[PDB]
Amino acid sequence: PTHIAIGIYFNPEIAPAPFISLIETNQCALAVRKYANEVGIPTVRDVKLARKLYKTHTKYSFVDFEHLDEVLRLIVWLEQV
Amino acid sequence: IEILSEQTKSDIRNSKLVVMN
Repeated sequence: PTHIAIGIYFNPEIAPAPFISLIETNQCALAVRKYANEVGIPTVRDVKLARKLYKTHTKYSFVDFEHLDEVLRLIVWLEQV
Repeated sequence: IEILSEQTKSDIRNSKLVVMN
């Protein structure tokens, strides 16, 4: 609710959909963010997507067809740069 | 003081990004 962290993995040889590697909330979410930054994993703020995925998905699952492109757009930007 | 378990740390290390609100 207050704080959300969703980890995203991606490998196109396995499926065209991104894969959710973690879902944490509140204080644990804040620790995920700090560690991610410390170990050089990009942390991207997108408040509506974070909520969406939290409300629709369980951890260790592929993003459903409905939200695939909204998630993939982030990976594509990070690749463009 | 460690907040995260080993498996969560690994999951983070194995991700392309973390999406947050």
